[PDB]
Amino acid sequence: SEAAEIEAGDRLDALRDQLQRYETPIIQTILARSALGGRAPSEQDEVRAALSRNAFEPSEVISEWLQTESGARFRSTRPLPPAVEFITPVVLSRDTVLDKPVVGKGIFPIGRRPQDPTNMDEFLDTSLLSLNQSSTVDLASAVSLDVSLLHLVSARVLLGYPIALAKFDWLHDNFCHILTNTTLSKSQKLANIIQQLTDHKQEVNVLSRVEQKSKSLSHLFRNDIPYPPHTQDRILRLFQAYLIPITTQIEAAAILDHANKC
Amino acid sequence: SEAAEIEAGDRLDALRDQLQRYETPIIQTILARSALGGRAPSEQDEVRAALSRNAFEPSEVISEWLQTESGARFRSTRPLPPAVEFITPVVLSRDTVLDKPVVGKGIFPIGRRPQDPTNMDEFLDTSLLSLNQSSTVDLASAVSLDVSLLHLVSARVLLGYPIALAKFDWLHDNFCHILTNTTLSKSQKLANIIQQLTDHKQEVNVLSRVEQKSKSLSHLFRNDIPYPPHTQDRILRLFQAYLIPITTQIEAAAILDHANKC
Amino acid sequence: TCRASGYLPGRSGNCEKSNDPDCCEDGKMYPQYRCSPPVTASTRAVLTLNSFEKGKDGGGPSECDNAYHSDQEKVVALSTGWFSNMARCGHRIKISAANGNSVYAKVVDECDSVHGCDDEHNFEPPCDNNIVDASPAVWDALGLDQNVGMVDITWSEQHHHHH
Amino acid sequence: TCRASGYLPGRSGNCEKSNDPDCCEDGKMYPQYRCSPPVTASTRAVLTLNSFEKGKDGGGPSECDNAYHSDQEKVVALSTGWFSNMARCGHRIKISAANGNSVYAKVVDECDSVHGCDDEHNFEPPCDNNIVDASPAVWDALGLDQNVGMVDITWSEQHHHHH
Repeated sequence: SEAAEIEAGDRLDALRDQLQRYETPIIQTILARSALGGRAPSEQDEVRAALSRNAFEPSEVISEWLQTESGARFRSTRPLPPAVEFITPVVLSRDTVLDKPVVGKGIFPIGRRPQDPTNMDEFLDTSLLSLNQSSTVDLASAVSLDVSLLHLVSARVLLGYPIALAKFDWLHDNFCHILTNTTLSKSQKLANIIQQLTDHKQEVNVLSRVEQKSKSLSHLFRNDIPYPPHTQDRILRLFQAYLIPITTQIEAAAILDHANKC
Repeated sequence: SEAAEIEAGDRLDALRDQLQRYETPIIQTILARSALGGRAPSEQDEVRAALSRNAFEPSEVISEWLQTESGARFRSTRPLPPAVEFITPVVLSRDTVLDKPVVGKGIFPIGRRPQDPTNMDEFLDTSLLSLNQSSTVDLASAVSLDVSLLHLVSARVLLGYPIALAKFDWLHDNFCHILTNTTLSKSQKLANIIQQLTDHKQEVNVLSRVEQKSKSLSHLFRNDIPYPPHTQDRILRLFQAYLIPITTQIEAAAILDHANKC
Repeated sequence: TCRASGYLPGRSGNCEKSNDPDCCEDGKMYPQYRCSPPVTASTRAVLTLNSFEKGKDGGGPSECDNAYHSDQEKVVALSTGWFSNMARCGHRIKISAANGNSVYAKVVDECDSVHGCDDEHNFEPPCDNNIVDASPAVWDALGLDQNVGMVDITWSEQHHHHH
Repeated sequence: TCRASGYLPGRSGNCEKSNDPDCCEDGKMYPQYRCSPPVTASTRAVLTLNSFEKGKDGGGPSECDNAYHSDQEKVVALSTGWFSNMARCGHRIKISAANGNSVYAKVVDECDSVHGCDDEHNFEPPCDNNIVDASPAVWDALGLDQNVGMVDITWSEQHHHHH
């Protein structure tokens, strides 16, 4: 047990650096798309068209797990990439402060409000729709950035599955005292491994850097025209309301799948 | 007819705004791809497959120009977008100082040295080849960003042809005094029109903002993995050695095609 | 009363022992606490020393506000039980030392008593419960010697403010 | 001789005429010079005032060194012809005024005598040829008022002897 627990932790550290690698690209291409200009006519329709004409299937392991019907919740209607349609439950209120310290509650509350779009696809769709219709935007460039963003955010959250398996191997005993307890319902234990999986100090650690990146990398240089309104807040919103919760939700589903290892 | 000359000046300034907004998206997309990680197996093959399966044709006006003699010089082999294969002549020497002031010669000399690649496709291909081969990089995300860059750089330089006719409309007296004089060659006129299209003071104006952007936007945030070696050099090299010269080359060709307008 | 929520297999990683005797010793079980001893009129704790300034490490800012705090600001971090899912963030507590002095300090961070022994925690163990981790201004105001690494104290959230 | 390389249809754009007397008159033909008068032992020119610092509208750095220059630094910009294609960048020139004084200054920029009356210039006409555009330090060293704002001067690039 001793050596396998150490080696799993070594793999978790490597997997979390791959996870952190997706931050800057996601932020980069959001800003690249928003600086490019308005939305092209029928841009959403040509984006599903491009996805269908270039259907990138993922890791066999992941695809193996995506028709796991434990993992098929994170399977999307074609041609959209995985996990971009998964809906997290509304966990915050209408007026919750999102990015500023509140006495007695903290900062960066994770999850969705009533008025937040349901999934990353609706969210990225609402941002695109918030832009003005434009005659001069290049359709090929627009559609391709749009496509690139969809594959980036899907690749990001599904690294939660290898991360979960690495966490399980190292923290075997913690998880199986939950997974064996027959007192608790499956959803009642699902909630418990999720509290076991979440680490809000590191969430603040991550969202802090994401906020700094969304501000530094959206800086206006000499004679640049400004970004569309609220580009910075929507970048942070993507991480704080979708990327963080969907990832650990994938992590949780992967742990439940492995109650056969206790 | 000088209301028309003033009217064209107004759209030249609008066309100039469109051209400058390509800077940030290009620099952002390069940094997104290079922050993602190494190159995927046969992703150079995958990019052409994606271009082939999603062939965006240009606007008709550009399509009509790409099949006449003067415009077909920027026609590329399928499935590459236009102008990414056009080779600029080697105009400066192998030991040229590219990016720091030199007494008696200046700063930011534009053009290709013997050792720089032939065309933007070769250039962006050697940068990709400069990276480690990796087993962890997401192929869909990698390929799509590479695609999105190729459409960005071609859309950028092709705006030279609307810019050219806008300049011609405003400055028709200057260009017609060359386009009618029969003493000279076709090439001898071409050199003359580029001499009148040259504005090195604002190329320095542009390249210096490009330099600042490629440095600020490649800043390393907390615990970030460094970018590959020389990505910041290669960003400015893209503008300084291809984007700027190919654009004025396109807009020179556009003016000669319109010699009957005098 | 309080018991551990779970256990943690230690991992030295690249912990650089010759300068840090506190590294996870690789194959030791480290207890995890989402809990902390009961909060009372004068809750006993171990005062430790820390800087909340930005430096050297990719450490990251404090949890209550997305901020760094200069060593002349009187700020503290509490172990997860006392931190209580940010229920005390921004609160000022009174800290009392055996030398007879007291000071007010703002709760601003968490002393994670669950996570540790991975790359993100310098391969160091979880913080204990029962710890109050304070900036140098708290130690100076209390008249304590910083080279004394840890001292026994009490803390409360009672007011003692009414004139 | 030297003669204009072309002409430029004037445009006013959004230019504020109530604060800018010299904006392009809208439809007026402005001459263009890639040339300059001949350079001799003491070349005649019109001295002009300018600042090469940042900190306003959003103009760019100087053409030769991609940098901004303090008003306290003695720097000049030359008409496109004299500028040739950066052949005099970093060169020092001697400038002589009618009051009998002289000064050296460093060439760092071009006074564009071709482009103008677009948005990139503030809808202002091309520079003349035969212009030496100098920082406030050059004016102070010469002892000129800097409210006359153009003076007749001579300039050289010939060397001097020491002992």
